[PDB]
Order: sequence, then C-alpha cells, then structure tokens
Amino acid sequence: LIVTQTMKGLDIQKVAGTWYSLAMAASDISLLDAQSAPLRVYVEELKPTPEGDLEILLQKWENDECAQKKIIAEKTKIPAVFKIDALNENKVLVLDTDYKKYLLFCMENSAEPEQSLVCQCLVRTPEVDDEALEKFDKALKALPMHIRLSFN
Amino acid sequence: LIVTQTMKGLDIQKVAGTWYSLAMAASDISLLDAQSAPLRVYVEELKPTPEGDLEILLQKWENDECAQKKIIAEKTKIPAVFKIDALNENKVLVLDTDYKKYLLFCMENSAEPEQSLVCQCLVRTPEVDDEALEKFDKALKALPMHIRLSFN
Repeated sequence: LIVTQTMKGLDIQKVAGTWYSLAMAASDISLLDAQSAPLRVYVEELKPTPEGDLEILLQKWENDECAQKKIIAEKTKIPAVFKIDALNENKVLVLDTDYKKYLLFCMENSAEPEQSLVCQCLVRTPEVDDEALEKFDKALKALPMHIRLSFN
Repeated sequence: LIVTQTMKGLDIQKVAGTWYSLAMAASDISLLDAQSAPLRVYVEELKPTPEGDLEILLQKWENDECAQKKIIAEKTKIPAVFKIDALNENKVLVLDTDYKKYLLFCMENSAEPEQSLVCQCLVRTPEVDDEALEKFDKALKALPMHIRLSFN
C-alpha cells in the first residue's frame, strides 16, 4: 500500500467502541480459507490508548470454540498506520472511516514475500444499510484480492 | 434459478474436452470454506455421452491428496439442466458458454432449505484474457453470492 491509500486526518480516539466485521477480502485465498486461517479474525472492539496506540479485541475460532485475543497495534510516524511488533511483524492500515457507521482497514504481512494483505469492512451496528459494503468495494478495486467474503 | 437464466440452444456435444476452473462463488460461505468443502471441486474434463448425458471428471482434495471423482449428470426435460441422481440430489445448470473459450455453470442443492448454489467459471486454456471472468461477474450479479474465489 501507499500513503495516498490510507486515511488522512484520522483521529484514533473516535474509533473507540464496538464494531462488527461485515465483510473480508484477501490477496491470497489461503489467508482466509478455513476458520483456522491466521488472518481470519473478527473485530469485536477497538480501544485506543491515551498514548495513541490501538488495542484490538478480536474473536477467532479455536478448538471448536470462539477464542478472544487482544493485540496491541502501536502508532508509527505515519498516521493511520499501526504496527503489531510481535515476532512476526504485521501492520494495521486504516483506509477510511466516518467514525459513526463504518471503518475499513487492512492487515499486511511485511515479512512474507509479495504483498500479503487482508482487509475488513467494519460497521457500528448491523443496520440494513449498504454504504459500508459499497465503500469497501470502492477501496478494494485498486487492490488485487483473490477471495471475498460477506457475512449475512 | 429460472429457465430464463440458463442457456438457450446449448449443444452438449461441443463442451467435450478439458477445462480449468478459474473462479468459483457460492451463496453460502461454508459451501467453499476449507478444501474439505463438499462443493469445492475443480473440473478437469467434461465428457458428453451419445445419450446426451454429461460425464464430469473432477479433482478434489482428499487426505493430503488430489482425488479424482467421476460423476454423471443426466439430461432432463429442460435443456442446459442436468441431474445428478445420487442419494443427495444435485442439479447442474449451464448458464452460458461459447464452447471454445469459456463455460459458466452452477451446482444446486435442491434438498437443502433455501437456494444453496455454487457456481464456477471454466476456461479452455489459462490464456491471459478476462472475458470469462467478466461474463462470470455479469451472470453472478443477479444472484446472492456470499463468497467469491479467483485462482491465480
């Protein structure tokens, strides 16, 4: 990705609260194949820290169960871009959000060979409005996604 | 599906030969989730019979292997629609084909509750032309697909 593809003027504090993963897409099918997929996670809550970092509560399938995992995405010099400084480095990129209805973001695996990207369309409530899905579609047209999922 | 959504004037004998599954889509994510998916099969060859029936050679993942399975789709009173008269009945619907480059078809699970549909975009050769993918997209717009896959 590029800086021109991330959001400008993002205020991390306003994304706080609950979210629902409405749709996902990835540049490689295996990234989201069967539940056990490492990047196939569902965002449940975003908790910005007073430090400007981003705490992410996620639910993932684990042994017939729905396991909760909390990861911390650290701010970087680039706004809208956060780093999960784990053994395996991943970046969280915020593409766009209106704070009150939707949020679009991607997770990238820099270590991997070519661009390994997985993006999600999040919404505040399961309301019957498709502006979020439309925006998601708009932002994904520029990227080479090989798999696309939509939750009911 | 409806009769107006299937192909008119299809000549089953002309689809004979090898094909490659280029893209798939389904009305329900679970239908194509992880390799083990029952409708996640790759068409390798179509063999029409002198009787007008359709023999389909498919490859599917099975125990770390790529298993070959041959199914027979029997003609019905409706052209372009074939029935796999197994314990679990499934129908094969041919949406459109130009015989020499692409073929679009769906497999439906009538027994299941709501419409359980899985469609595929097949091509004769892996040539660098996207008319097949475009047509596939065009035909899927009318259907409610929740997952979409594209092979490299």
